[PDB]
Amino acid sequence: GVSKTFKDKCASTTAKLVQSVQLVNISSDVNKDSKGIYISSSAGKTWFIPGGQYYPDNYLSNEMRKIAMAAVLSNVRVNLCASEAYTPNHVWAIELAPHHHHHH
Amino acid sequence: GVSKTFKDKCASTTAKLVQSVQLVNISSDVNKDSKGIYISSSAGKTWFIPGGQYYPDNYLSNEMRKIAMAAVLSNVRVNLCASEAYTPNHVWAIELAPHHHHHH
Amino acid sequence: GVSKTFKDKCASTTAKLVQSVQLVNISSDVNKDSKGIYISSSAGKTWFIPGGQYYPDNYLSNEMRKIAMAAVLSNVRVNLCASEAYTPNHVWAIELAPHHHHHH
Amino acid sequence: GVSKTFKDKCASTTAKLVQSVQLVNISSDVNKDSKGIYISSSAGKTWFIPGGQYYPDNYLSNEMRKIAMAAVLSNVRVNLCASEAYTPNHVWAIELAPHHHHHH
Amino acid sequence: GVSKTFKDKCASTTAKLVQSVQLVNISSDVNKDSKGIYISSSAGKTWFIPGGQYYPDNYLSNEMRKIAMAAVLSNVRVNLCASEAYTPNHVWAIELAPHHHHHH
Ligand code: NA
Ligand code: NA
Ligand code: NA
Ligand code: NA
Ligand code: NA
Ligand code: NA
Ligand code: NA
Repeated sequence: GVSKTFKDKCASTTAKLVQSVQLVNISSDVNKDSKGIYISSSAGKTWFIPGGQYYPDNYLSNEMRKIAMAAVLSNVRVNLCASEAYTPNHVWAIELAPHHHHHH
Repeated sequence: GVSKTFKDKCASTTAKLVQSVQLVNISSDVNKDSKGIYISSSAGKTWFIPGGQYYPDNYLSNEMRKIAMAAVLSNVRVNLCASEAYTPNHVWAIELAPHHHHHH
Repeated sequence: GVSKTFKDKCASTTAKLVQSVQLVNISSDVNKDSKGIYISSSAGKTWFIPGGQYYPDNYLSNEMRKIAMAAVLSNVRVNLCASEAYTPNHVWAIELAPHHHHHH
Repeated sequence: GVSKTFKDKCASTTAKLVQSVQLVNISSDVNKDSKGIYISSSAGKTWFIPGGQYYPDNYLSNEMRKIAMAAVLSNVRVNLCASEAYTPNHVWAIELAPHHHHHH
Repeated sequence: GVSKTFKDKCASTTAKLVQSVQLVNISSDVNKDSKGIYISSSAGKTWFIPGGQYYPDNYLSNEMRKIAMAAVLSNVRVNLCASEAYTPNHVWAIELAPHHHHHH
């Protein structure tokens, strides 16, 4: 599910929260004017994951990519904080969100 | 389980030992004023994992993130050494702690 | 499957889209005259994955290698954007494309 | 099992060979006076894995940590070359040693 | 299996092709005079994987280590291009070679 901390951080930004997304594609592109990391949902929505050249965005963007990659490979849900101001929309946070059953 | 060495190292500091935590969320955030790595337990407690720009904190923080990520993805327990001087609490050490059966 | 965004990006380049490729070999070569990363399909086609020394090609090429590697290890499909202007053909984008069942 | 080359390399040093260790904990610690990577066996023995700032110890220590981490996550045996000049003992080599059956 | 391109590249060098090797040990060593990455087969043969300090050998040697590690951990075959001018033999290329059934 979604952590309260993740919801609170997305509420402090213009980016929109997207809950319980199943990612089915991750791509890396080095073509001259289309460079970057793209992810797509089961519903056919695409996002761009921005990179980072300087501390701390360098390690943080690398962790965003690791999470997106594991979600596609392991078929595990994520929550996103995404800016609609771009095409495709830009991921500014990602949360790995394995679905756990609570039987009580 | 928890290693004696992990308990001894947390006992050498003002940070508190937290044993047998199941992590269910890991997040990476590059939003302007919420940047960082966050983890949440099955109980709804959140910690922040500090980064490292300089040797040795750079590789050590990278190993803390790898441990936290594998714990969420594989549903494996961790032990934490966490400072309560922060909100959220800061992880200063993490131990991967797969539950092993001993039948004797 | 293939994302619309991946097809749109390949349509913006001289590179050709190859859909639903099963990779069965990945290699790393440090021989003087054959240096680089090679991938081969079940059909016996080979591509070269270019490296990157400078941001952003450094992280993007690293993610292309991670995707190709996971595809071979997990026997999971990819989509490629490949330039025929080279021997072997050069990968300029790769998309991890696990086959999902839709029963509706 | 243990490779001949691993035993020969440990025999070339003051460090002691430890065969068929099951690791059950790995930890990364960024506390002021306990910084480092620690690993613990099923028997309750602990070692320290030294870091490396400069080529080649930087990549070699990184591979030592990857091996120890995989061993704990996958419950796979290692062999160690450890210096007893330190408490805890310092790992100067580690070998991933998955147990294979030979029925002949 | 072995890709035609991998055989053709090894045939253009002094190094010898070794097909369908099962690796059962990978080691990382930081001892003064034994430093490096070693891999050993089920047959008891050992190779050394050379490191790389400068682009492109730095990323290519890192991918050779990733391939060898996955082969040991997942019990998956590799093909090697190895120089017999060294003892142990030096790997100049490695190909991940998961065994596929072809029922036709
Ligand atoms: Na918001
Ligand atoms: Na948009
Ligand atoms: Na303490
Ligand atoms: Na095209
Ligand atoms: Na071509
Ligand atoms: Na010795
Ligand atoms: Na040859």
